[PDB]
Order: sequence, then structure tokens, then C-alpha cells
Amino acid sequence: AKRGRKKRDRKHSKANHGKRPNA
Amino acid sequence: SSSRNGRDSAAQRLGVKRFGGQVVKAGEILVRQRGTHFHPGVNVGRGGDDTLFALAPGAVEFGAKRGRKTVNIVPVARP
RNA sequence: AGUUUAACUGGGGCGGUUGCCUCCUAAAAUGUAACGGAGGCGCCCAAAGGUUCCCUCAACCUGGACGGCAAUCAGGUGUUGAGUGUAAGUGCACAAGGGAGCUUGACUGCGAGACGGACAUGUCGAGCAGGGACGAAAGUCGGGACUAGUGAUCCGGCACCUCUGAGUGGAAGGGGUGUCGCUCAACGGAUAAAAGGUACCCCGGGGAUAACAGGCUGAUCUUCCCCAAGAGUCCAUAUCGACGGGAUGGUUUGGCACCUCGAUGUCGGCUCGUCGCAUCCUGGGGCUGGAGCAGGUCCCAAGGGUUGGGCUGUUCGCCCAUUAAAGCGGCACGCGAGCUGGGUUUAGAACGUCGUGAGACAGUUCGGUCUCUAUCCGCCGCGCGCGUCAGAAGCUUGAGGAAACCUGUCCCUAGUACGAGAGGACCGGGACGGACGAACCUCUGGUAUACCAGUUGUCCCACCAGGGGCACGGCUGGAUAGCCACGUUCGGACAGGAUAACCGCUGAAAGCAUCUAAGCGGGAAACCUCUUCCAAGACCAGGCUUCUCACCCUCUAGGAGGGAUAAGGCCCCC
RNA sequence: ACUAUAACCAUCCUAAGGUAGCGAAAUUCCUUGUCGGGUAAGUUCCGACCUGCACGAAUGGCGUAACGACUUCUCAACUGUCUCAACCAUAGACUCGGCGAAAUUGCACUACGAGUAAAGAUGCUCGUUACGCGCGGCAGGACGAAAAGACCCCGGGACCUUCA
RNA sequence: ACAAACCAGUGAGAAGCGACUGUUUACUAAAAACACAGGUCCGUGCGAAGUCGCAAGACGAUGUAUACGGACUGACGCCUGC
RNA sequence: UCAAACUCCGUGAUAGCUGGUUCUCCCCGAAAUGCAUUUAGGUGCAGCGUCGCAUGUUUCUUGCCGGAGGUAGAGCUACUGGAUGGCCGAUGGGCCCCACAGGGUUACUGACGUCAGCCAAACUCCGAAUGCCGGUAAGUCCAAGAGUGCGGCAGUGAGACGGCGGGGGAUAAGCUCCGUGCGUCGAGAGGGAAACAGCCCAGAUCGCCGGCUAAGGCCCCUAAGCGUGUGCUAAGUGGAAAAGGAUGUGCAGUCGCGAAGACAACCAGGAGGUUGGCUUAGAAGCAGCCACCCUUGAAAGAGUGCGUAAUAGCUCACUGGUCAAGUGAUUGUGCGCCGAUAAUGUAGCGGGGCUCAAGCACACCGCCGAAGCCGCGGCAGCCAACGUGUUGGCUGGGUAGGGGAGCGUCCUGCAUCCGGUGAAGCCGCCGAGUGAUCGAGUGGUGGAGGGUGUGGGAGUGAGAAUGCAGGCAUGAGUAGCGAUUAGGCAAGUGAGAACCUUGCCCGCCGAAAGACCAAGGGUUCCUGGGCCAGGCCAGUCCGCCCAGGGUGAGUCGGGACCUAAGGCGAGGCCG
RNA sequence: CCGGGACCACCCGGUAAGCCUGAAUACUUCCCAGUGACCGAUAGCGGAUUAGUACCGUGAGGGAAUGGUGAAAAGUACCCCGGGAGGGGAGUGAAAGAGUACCUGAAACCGUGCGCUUACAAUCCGUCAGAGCCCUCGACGUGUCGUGGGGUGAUGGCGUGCCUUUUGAAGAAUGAGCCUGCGAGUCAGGGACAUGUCGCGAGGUUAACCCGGGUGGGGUAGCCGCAGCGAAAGCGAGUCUGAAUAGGGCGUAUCCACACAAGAGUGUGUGGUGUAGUGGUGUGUUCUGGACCCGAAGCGGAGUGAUCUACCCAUGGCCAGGGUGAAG
RNA sequence: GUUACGGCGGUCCAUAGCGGCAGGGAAACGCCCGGUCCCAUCCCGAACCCGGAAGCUAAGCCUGCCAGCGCCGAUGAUACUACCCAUCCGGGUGGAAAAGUAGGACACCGCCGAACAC
RNA sequence: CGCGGGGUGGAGCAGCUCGGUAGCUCGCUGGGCUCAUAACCCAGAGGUCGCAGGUUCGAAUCCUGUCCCCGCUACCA
Repeated sequence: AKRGRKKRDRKHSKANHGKRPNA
Repeated sequence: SSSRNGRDSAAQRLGVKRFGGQVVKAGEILVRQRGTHFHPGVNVGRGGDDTLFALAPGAVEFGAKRGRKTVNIVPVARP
């Protein structure tokens, strides 16, 4: 779903380096 | 539903206890094993559970003899 | 009467499991979890142990009486695929596998050193002695090729012992050594001894843990889509579209158990809505196996509208009549500090079934307390203050918002086009309507608490008469105003702009073609304008005008402060 | 002898195998069973069938006049229950005077959207909107108040049952 | 408009349950539950049986099996099978 | 109040449960794992922390050396299994010779074997890297504040996410269960990620209006660049997404053809045999199909299609010409397009806005940017050195928790000191200390006991326990001011009157809202007086307050008369 | 005859089934005299006060709150406002900022007054920077500057309460309305373990108890150390096991030197050094106790309750009016 | 010291083996001749054992010839991989580095003895 | 949510592994009695609980998937 998708794609950022808490 | 499995035995901590070069006393357990993946050789004896123990001091030497992998104890010459 | 009635558990219950051994999981040391994947054990052997010696199979080929695929015989090939008491693994052909002889080490006392290790357990062990077995001897033998084949402690039993012997001798009893007795199997074993119900329930706790909702996931579900085997007279793609494949959405059943168990009230309905569009109608359009009427399918479109009833608690659904249509969904399966409370889901009772029973049933049945003065946000309305660079007043602009946006039947066009006919139009005109809404109260109609009349009972005004009080205004019959709807009138528009799907023009890139890349147009109830309403607190605080447009005092006259006034306004008053 | 069922038969078991009567029932899951009646339309109701999930003879069965603040269905009349609501009065609400509480309360000059976050935000982010203060009102939220959730689980009690 | 106001039955049909009048969960259940008369069974031969009580004693009952207690059923009708 | 009342006691019941547990600073600093458990939210032990003692580099890191493994990968004609296609061909099934046997033959199955290609967590002829064990040489070495042993004291024993390897699950879950000298949060601030425990950077001793940096960023919000150069992108891609669709564009190619004129366009031609045959009533360049030819000749397809009932006519493929060079088909890539699709409001860049990049790629240049590092200064802990307290090095986030050192309060032994020329306490001012906190510094208030040092002892520190008591707020000058009868005028009294008094009206009850008793209450009755409490307002009134007075019985109701139920019960019986 | 730990024998002791018996010992309703490194009015008895009172409950039973003027009432004559209350003058008093509401008189809370600020603004409410205004201290020169200090705060940046419990809370999870007081690891014991310190020291120490108006002096009974091993008999630097001189277990404080055996991990002898505990006390954990504090539902004992309610007993009373119309 | 040699051993027990096709018998190893003796066959003088020396290297054994089957097998590359970089590319770095394949690798070493030599 | 449970001649029922599986009644076939059923006699005949696996030598028998009508299936909120 949209919410989880967005929150996961947030990790694809120059700062997060492809990893985030709960992905 | 249910599973007919779920069992397991206790881990027996088999393996090699004293590797190559390790200086060992007599009677020291070198190899815990079930069969003779490692065979006994020079100054090494085989117990009832196919355990290998040093019959004399020395450094453990792993060798081969007619295809069998052997465990030998080479003496440590005192100065 | 006192108590027990286990735990694990992707909530609990039911089911299953609980210890030991083997493999995988296990990530090449060891170890490593799961209600992870597979199996086995709770023995057997007096030889299937020990030792000495000897041998090497299974399978295949060939030949052989019964004899066959396969019995036993012979030869050959065969290095291991057989067999190893029994699971699996590791091993074993040097044999630990097969056979024979002799035997009892399937010993006593001990044990350097190690493994493993929460602890308790567990495991190996050369070597010394005793007295033996086998062997010529070397040497091996403290059970079995290995790893499972078991049970702590307490308690007690048996045998033996140069232990102890409650004044002494004895004995009892105790003690040592060896050993026995527990599916204590929930197998580190609460007790020697123990099952259930609670919806009559209580307490302590928990969002450590389920039900509702939320959240994640999206198997399932839903909505699409890709390929197109094909059905479709032929024709894959008018339409349906198998086998398969890819995704959306998050509404279904679920999975997880992340907030909430020192309370997040549940289904359905009522009321109030609001949103999305995956559009039911209305609107626009492409294709059609579209003649026309009517459709099918797809695209655009969410402006408005989307009925009332029977049954059921019901949602849903079926049915009845209608309709232009009777949309799908979200918002804590919207909305219980807004309502209900029929159902679910307390206590009562009953049926069936289960249970010895207490009692239980996503079985049924009858009955069964729905609390709260709104602080904040929010929302609806209304004021007070200040500001908008003097004070006031009138009239206003309209940024920006709100509202509204529905639709049918009939007639003419025309029984024309179309069509063999049946039947039957688009486009465009006209009338009458339904529903919805606003305003109004002339009509109609309702109401009328100081109107009029009648009238019952009773009491009173001394009495008659006439009236009054009380009884729902006592009841009745009527009823102007006001409020109002059942009533009256009106409304939704016309028109324009820019657009969606779509139709195109001119046209290249690409000598053609091409709705496009430059350009130009058309095109919908959607959008902006238009209609109605609010609105300059529109802090860019607006604009056009008009009125007053003038005095004093104190501080030391700096910047102010106080007073009295005008225009005007407020209060009091009607 | 069409079909259907099965009066009938065989066989197994039993202590005996449910008789009369009743029957989608206060009992019938399937189930809104089927049929009929009633209704324009009836998951309810009545009658009947019997395929009794899971009736049954003193845990009485089947009926029953009369009775019932019982339950269910239907009808007449009646009506604002409704279509569909309007008006009048009274008590409050409102205003003035007087007395004068309450639950609650971590705070506070307590907005909205889309997000983010212990996964539902007045308080965080980015924006949008919003002059300050009150009065009457509405109840969407403050996971509002109240009651240390009764459901569920864990632990412990209590009472009850019994071939613990 | 004459029962004038006040006061003052709604009625009918059918089914289920329970026969009925009554009783009941004071404070969410008035019911189909309880009771009931009637029935059957069992017990009791009399300071009975049963019950309260350690006992005495008491109730039962100043009664005596046409009585008393307990159990189930629950008017009445037909019945109550193995 | 009842599935076993209430009260007291036992009793301060017990609660593996919840809650609470009060001053400071310094140093160190976890765990959420294993085993076992009537155990699973508890506990014991181990592991991990601290302190002390002992030992002393044994730890740890790196290099080298000696070693064992069976994972990844690979392989299987190397085993067990699976498994694709061929070849052979046992075997069977049939057929024919037809018996019965023995034969050939096959439309078939077709083992075994063999050729080639494959697969496996429980397959392995093989086999890593890593990791592990050991040794060794060094490193760190005024420190990791290591390691080991002993002992005191613990807490933890619910973990989370992320990276990697894996199981379960649908190779879904912000799922679950494991592993990982993996990390972070936990217990960790700071910067970035819009916000955002677990991601990235970096581990906060304090101070500074000093500097360099990391990650990330430099159009404005927002500090630093609308940076430089070369290209790309037209989709606001960037600033979500699939199968799959697609003359998007650029680059790099490759191939076919081409001035001997290509592809495109324009002009002319574009077949006979022949219907090549089957099939339909037919078959023909074209329902449909078998073959898929030759011939005049450029070119003619068994015809490219339409049209076609078959044909015709139509244009074709193709041939020739007119002008005139690029044209056409494909390969991979770099950016893009579509697919694309929810519900309060843009809302899938954080916002504005950006292609005149502020987007993408590659290079390059600087800068910003943290509590990181440096600089200056202060403090503390450990250690070392030297000297009998200074310097220097290193370190100094911190939850549970351990250790150490202290502040403040009270009571005290002793010794001192202050104080009616004003102690304490309280309110302040001015200040001080690293902290709790201090003030023998000051004023004010106040009125009588206190301070200091050294020891001793504690009812010694509260913000929380839905804590207890008191006082006071919020709501709020809000609700409500207690029925279903209804009050009004005049006059009076009085400081004051809606309410008291008087009068007149009106209205209410009238099987009562009247009158009398009992029970119960107990002076509330009456008179006089009062009005700060009470009365739900006020109050001159009162059932309120104060004082005084008031209740008279042979016949009433009761005793002295009687007994009922029942109670007490001499003796008594029983216990 | 009884007892000497079943029992028998021997021996010993005693002589039951009969009674009395002071002191040493336990306790304090009450009385007297005193003490406190005890409380000092939310404490200490529940009770400094009307106290087992008021009040609650039918009852058993539960069970409060309420102290301070001043040295002395000298307790404010008198006048004024007022109906009074209350106040202002006056007086008393050292002081009325001691007025029977009274010592001191905090905070919450409520006001009044002055300064600053605030009505275009989105605020865990503060912090950092900071305009402007006001006040203050100094300087110079005459109001601008400073090594300044304060109060306000326009405005900008940053910024998600405390506690508890959690993987994780600003959290929409819990608790808290606010202030003031009170409210939770304490005490005993020759207790246990460890550690520190003091005393003595191969010894240390007393307990009860006695004497002392005390905290001091006596008190050797015991306790811990001083030899262990063994089931024990027992033996003893050895001992147990065992047939063993044959090894192992435990012990011989530890260390040094030598010698001899060994290099199976080192041992055996000799010599030497020579062993350190114990009692006070502090601290930290711990045992028994309520044991850091609060908290159940419920269990038991003994009693109170049938004036509510259920049932019953005795004795009385009540049931308007109207209908229906049984037996006989 | 030399043997076409007899034993005893060794090797990361296959570069060693298997299968070749041509050879040898000095002593020795062997088949071989017989069972009287020790001894022996779950029956067998086959074997084990004993006594022997008639003939034969036929076989074993031994020597030479080999890539025919098996075995060994690099390098380089690839896979996989610890660490690192990297906002999905499981992309890439520097290190380690297989299996399979291919090129290529066909017994050796020691001690004693025998015959001869000497 | 989920679990569970016997099969055998044509029908109905038995029989648990020393190495076979079978037996009973009915049915059926043949004969007989009768003028023609039932009752009598039998040479009577009759089945692989389906395949996979045993430790298997061999399993109806034992174990698992299947063999499949099966009583009980029950998430109580």
C-alpha cells in the first residue's frame, strides 16, 4: 500500500544510503 | 494440524579438540568421533567410542597412511 | 470440609508434544531456535561378548535334474555398490562384514591425563597390581563397530563386612561395600496420595495476549491488464476470450499481534452528511456482427439526481409496484457525550444435543437499566473591543468564498429518414409535469391559552335574569392576525470562454503519409464566466461622496496627558 | 409387470433397538426445506408433507374449554407512529437580581490539510488558514468524563459438581 | 352535539406455552419459570420415618398408614409402549 | 452489601502481580543469551557489570607458520535419487507361420546400456573464501583501563530494527525463529534524512560571538554555487511501480541496397498454360486446402490484396522510365513515453519554484556543515615521572547497576562563639560555590534561642503511590435554588420587605393538602426578645438562637387485674 | 518393684501409686519519686482541647477535629461613619506590623497600584540572539559610554511535558488539579558471609551472674583458633581405600636453599623461614522476624444482627360501590 | 659393484592401477611330485601343514614397449568469497580463489639377501 | 482457524502379522424331494480391503501418501 511503499522508498535517499528503520 | 517431527538429539560436541601443532599431554582427547574418519597412528590410541587419545606427549600431527587420514603424536624434543 | 486438576502454544481452548539417540536445518570448528523437515529408542545377545586363526562379499554372465528371476553346485567377472542385531549418520574390504576353536575381561582394586561442561549428569582413558581367557609369542580383553536402549534424591529391602552397639556383655537399630525397588514418560523427577464447572462469579495484572476498529501484508478477494488457443458462417481482437502470466486497490475471509485491556462501546436501522470514481441515470464520443427503434463494448465525465413498500434484527438478498435511474465504495465496516437497542453479548427460564454432574453449545427460544450541566478545538449563529493615520455618515467595488446545478411524458418536425415489413428516428422546435429548493400567506388548509357562540357539572356574584370561577382554554362548533404547508409564486437557465474523450485542417521530420513536432479549429451536465447570496479584519484592511473640519488646561512645553466640544453615535424612553 | 419407493427378505450387533401420538417443532444445521393459504409483494404466521442434523410418552406424550400486563401472526376501528410536519401554552433553557455547587483538571495565547510518529497528532515537519474577547447553540474530535475492562489470557480466590 | 364536562371496556380470528387464581429475581428478567389441585413411586407400625440438636429434648403430632415425610409429574380427556 | 452478612481479633494475612521508594557529584558500566524449572511476564546457576585482592600482556590486532573441516560454488559415467531428448533393444501387446513349442514381423511399449545436455537442504569424485584451534614474531603498551583466578555487591534473564547467511510463511508481513569479535537503539545526545529510537556521519568533561571537516548539501525558504566543462533528458522525467506495448531521442555499431540513379513519389506495363489439382452446385491472382511448376519475356507471386456467389473490374509484388542520395532492416546501450488506477485538501520534490535546470551522467573547483578534530582556558578520574604536590600523557555519553566522595536537616558529647545593642523562622538585595547548595555579607519582619569545629546517632531530604490531612483553585459567578395550587393590591412595621403582620381579592385541597391518635421524636408548644449561623434568595419571620413559662385524671391510655404467641426459668434433665 | 532409649542378663541408682513447702522467677490496672542524644499539636496515647466525646451504625462496633494575644487585660473609655457587623480618630501597651478572628504568619489562592508588553496572530509555553521602553550603578561632561547590572520583552533561530513501564511514549498508555505538611531498606540478635578499623596475640573472649546511684571492676562455664584423615572403630603429619612399598583422595600454612629422582607434566627427601587467629566496632549483603512502603479477593476464631427483607406464631384491624347468581 | 632377481618396507598409496604385446628362469620366487611323519578340510593333502626334486617358465613374479581405459593435472579465466565502496544496479574495488575443462604428466625411494663380479 | 475414521467371496459380518487370506450366514451353480418353491446333498465354485514401503523372505495382518461411505468439526467472545 501507498503508506508503506513511500516509507520504504524513503530509504532510497543519499542520506539514508538505502537502509532505514523498518526499511 | 500437527507435525509428527520436533525431535532432535543432544549435540555430542564431536570434532577435533587438538589440532596440528597443539602440544598435548598423554590421554588428551584429540578427536571425538563416531567412526574412523580419523584413524589412530603413532602414539595414538582408539577408545571404545572411536575417540582418539594420545598415548604419549607431543605435538599433534595430522597425516595420511594408505588413504586413511591419521592422527599422530610427534615427540617434542626437550632442549 | 480442605485442596489438586501441568506447561509449550504465532491469544487461549481442542489437537499435538514433553526424556534419549541419528541426520538435515546449522551459514565447512563446537554450538545454535521454531507446533521446522525426516526417522528411531524405553531393547536384544550367555553369544550377536573376549581372544586366536581363517575367509571375503552383493550383483552380473555361463553351465547345471527336479529348480522356476531367485534355493544348492561349478567356473568366471567383480575393490566393494553386500553385510554390519535394530533408526540414521560416521565408519568398516587392512575388514568392525562371514566362519571355526577355546573361553567368560559382560572382572576386583585403581587411574596419569583429557573431552564435555550453569550445576547435577555424562564420556574416553594409556598405564600399575591381583587373579584369569585366548594366543607359540608379541599382545588383546574392565561388554557389544560407534553413538540411543534410561530415572537424581529421599525412603526402604536383600547379601556380605574384624564398623557402631545410649551403664556393662549381647541384641535391636544404625553404618560401610555390593545390589534391588518409581512409563516419578509432564522423563532435573512440587505430594506417598488428587478430576471438573462457573453466564453467580470475585480479586490482582496485562495491550507482555485474543475479540471491534486502526496499522503492515495482500495468500484470498476486488478492479484491470499481457499473450491470444480459440467461440464468433470466414474473421483472434464487434463481443466473449481458455491455458498461462503481470499488476492495482485495500471493501472480503485471513496472516501479524504494532497503539489502546487504571475501558478505543458492538451489528443493523434513524438523523446528519462528506469524499472518491472503479458512472446507475442524465451529458459527450469511438468501434460494432450499428439498417432504424433499442443495444453491446470501450473512452471522457462525479454537476445534480439516484423512490416507496412486503419478509427478515438483519447488512445482503428475494419479491411487489414504480422509475430517467433505483450506482459501487471510504470516512473507527462514518455517525450511540446524536437517537434506537430488534440482534449479538451477563444474570432468569425452556427445547434439542453433549456431559454421571455442576454446567456447555458461531444451536434455538421468550424476557432483559443505553449515564454525563460541553472546558478546549471544531461547527452553526450573534455581539463587545480595537484597527483600517483625524472623527463620523451614506452608497458601494468584489479579491475571495457559499448556494444552486436533477429530470420525465406528450405533440410537431414525421408515421418522414431507415426498413420487405414489423416497427421507427437523430438533429431542432412547443406544451404539461414529477422531485428538490427559496420566498410568500392573496387563495385553500392547519393552528389559535385575553376572540365569538353554544353547552354539561358545580360554586359564587343575595335571588330571577344575566354572568363569572373551576373542570385539558371543561368540552364542543367556528375563527382575523401571526407562524405555517397540504397552499401560492418563482427558480435550476440562455449565452460565452477554455477544455476532456473525440472529430479535424494545414503539414513536416520521413520526396509519400501523418490531427502535431511549429501553427489553426471544433468539442460535454465536468472547469471558468453567467444566476443568487456573504464579503475590505481583502493587514494591499479598498473606492465614490458628504458632514464636522475647533477649543482650553497641566507637564515645560519635547513628545504627550487631562478636560470640554462639533458632525455623529450610544444609553435611558415608546 | 414403466420408473420410483419398498409391504417383504438376508445379515451383523444389542439389555432392548423409540410403540401410540407428534413432527422444519420454543426442538430442523442444511433452511427463506417443499406445497398450499393469507399478502400487490410474507426469511415471520397458519395448514400439510416427513428426508426427526438432534421429538416422544409422568426429565410425561398428544390435545384441551376457560384463564394470561406471556410469546407470535392477522383483521376492523382508531389515530401525528408515519407520508410530513405545523401551531398554542406551561416547566426549564434565554435575560436581570440574589444564593451558589459539581464531576474533571500535567500544562497552555489548545486551527486545518497532506504527511511523519507507539503505525488514528491542537502540540512534530512542509504548507494553508486565522484580528482580540465573549454570549446562545450542535455534539465530530480531544482515542472525551465516570468505573485500576466484566469479554480474552496469566496468577490467585471463592462457591458448585463428581465414578478426582 | 343530550352517557354532552370530569369519570368511563377497544373488539374479533388463530397458533405456541402454561390448565386456571396466585408466586418470583427489593435495585435491568413477572415469564413458557415456581406453586397449585390431581397423579404415581418410595419410606414410616409410632417418644414412627424425616428434621434441628453433641445429648437431653423438640417439631412431625396433642397426629397413627384414608396419616405423616421425601421424590418426580403437574387441572381435565385419551394414554403412559420396549 | 450475599455463590456464604456484619463487627472485632488472628492481621502489618498472603499476593511469582501493579504502583511507589525522597539530596548531590566522581569513576566504571550491562543484559534482554544458555541450561533447568508445576517453568515460560518468576527464579537458581552460568554468561555480561562493578569493587577488592592476586597474577601481569597471558587478552586483543596484524603478518607468517602448522592444522581439521565439507558450507558457497561446482560436479554426478563418482554414489543415492530425480530427470530431458536421441540411439540400440531386451521385455511385453499384436500380426503372420496362426497348435502348445520354435519362429520371423511390428502402427506400439520400449528395460539395461550408451551419446549429449541438467538438478538436489537431508547426493558428493571435488572444494574454497572466511571463521575456528594452536604456535610464532611484532604491534598497542604514562593503555586497551584488556585477559585469567578468588571473593563481596549486583542487575539482566520481555529485546527492537537494519546489513549479511538461513528456516517457517505465499522464498508476504513494521511477521516469526536462528546465526553473524556485524552495527545502532536499548542505555546515545549532536548533524543529515522535511518531520521520523534502530539508516548515514559522529560517541556530548565544561566554557568561547575562533578555525578545519564528515555525512549531507550550496536558486529562495536555508548556511554555502541561479559553479566550470562536455554531453543527455521534454517526460516537471527528476520528484514511486510490473508484465508488456511503443517509427521518442542520442550514442556506439552491424547488415542489405545505392549516382552503373538506390528507397519514396509521378507516368506506362503488370499474363498465358491455368481452374496447376482436391473440396463445395464452384475453386480459379485471392470459402478452404495439396503441391507450390514451366513458358514469351523485362516482370509476374501457385499469384499482393480488394472486388469478388465463382469471375470480371480494381489496383498490386514486380519491370521500364522522370527528377534526385542517401535509404531501409536490425544489435546493444544512455536518458525518456505508455501501462498508472481512491476516497478531509494541492498531497508520490519538504514548500516556493526549477528545463534560460535549481534535473541526469562524467570529470574538475571551492564553500557550508556537528556537542567530530583543532585552537585558548577551566575541572575531574587513571597512570607515570620528579619531588615528599607539581608537571605531563591518556581518559572523562550513560539506563539497570556497582564503587567512591560529599551537601543539607534534626538530636546530641566536648570545646568555642553570637544573641532583647535583637537568635531562629520568613521576605528580599547583593553575591558565592563543580553539585547538592552557601552567606559569622547585608537589609526588612520578628521576638529568644542559635552558629562553628570535632566526633556520636538518625523518625535525615518526595513530585508522583487513582498516596493521607488541611487549605485553595479550574469548571463558574456556571448548573441548580426540590413538583404536578397562583399569586396580587392597599396599609403597617422596620435601617432594610416579593416573602413578616392586618385587611380585601384571587386560587388550591376538601376520603384532604381538613380534624384526632398511636408509634417515633423530645420541648420543637406558649409568651417575650433577637437576627453575622441555619432557612437553597432576602428576612423585621421561623419548627433557628436566648430567657422564662407550660403537660393537673379514681373513670382517658397503661401499671397496681388477666393471660396468648414467645421469653426468663427455682428445682431438674442433658452436656 | 521402677528406671538406666526396643529387649534380656549383670551392675548401678531409686524406693511410685499420700500430702505440704518459702527464696531465687514472671507481670503492672493502680500509687509515689524520677530519667530520656523520646514526640512537641497532621507528631506523641485515638484523646494537650467537650474524647472514647461529637459523629456513624439497629447492634457488636467504628471514631474524629479543635493548643500559643500580651509580661500584666492594662481586652481599645470617649467621639465619628454605620441598623448592626466592621472600621477610623483617640487611648492602653515596649509593640495593636500583639485587638479574645489575636506569637511568628510561608505557599497555593485572591486582589489593588506602578513599569514594560500584547488585538494579522498558529505559542510543551521555554531557550539562544535581540530591537525598543523603564530602572539602576559608575564615568566623563553635561547625555553618550561601560569590563556594566537588572525588569520587560517586538522580532528571528531551535525546540514533542514530568514520572512509571516499555523493543519503543510528546505520546491519543499509566499517575498527578495546586500549595503546604506527613509518607517507604529500619530495628533486634556474642546471629551468617565478606570487608574496613581498633585491641590483644598462639592465643583471643567472656555469657548468665556478683559488686558498683554509671558507662567501671570481677566472673573460665563455654565459644572460636591450636591436626588432620576416616562411615566409624581408630590411627595420627599422616590417614582412607585397598592384598599392595600401588596408585589415587583429603591433609601436612607458605616460601627459600640443597640433594636425589625424573623431563608423564614434576615429585621425594633433607635442612632452614616459620604458620594468625580472636574479640569489639563501622559498612555491604543475608537468616528469623510484618522486614522498604501501600494494595486484594478471600480463610479462620469469637461475637452482633430478623426494627429492612424471607418464612412462621399469637392477637387485632381493613377491603367504597356495582354486578353475576352455585348449592340448598 | 652388475643384474630382465628374491624378500622386508615407504610415498599427500594411482604419475604407482587395469588392460596391452613381446620376453626371462643363474641362485631365488614359483608352480610342480607325493602324503610316511607334525598338522588339516564344518566334505576334499584344493587349501593349511609335512616330506621331496621328476619338468616348466604355461601361469604367478619379473623386464621392455603405453596417453587404449582409469588416475594426476598446472597456468589463465570463471564461479563463489572475507573486507571495502556504492541511495536498489547484488553493480564495482583490492585480497583469497575453486570444480569442470584444456595443455600436459605412465612409478619411484630405502634396507637386507641371492647369484655372479670381487 | 483446525481436528477426525472402517473397509474382506455377489450382500452382510468375523479373522492381527509363529512365514498365506481367509472363514460363517445368505446368495449363486449342479443334483435330488415335488406334478413345480422352501427344507436335503454336495465334486460344490466364488475374493489381492488398490497401489507404494517393511527389518520384509513374506505380508489382508505392520507403517506411512493414497485405500475413502466413516461417528465425532465444536473456536464458544
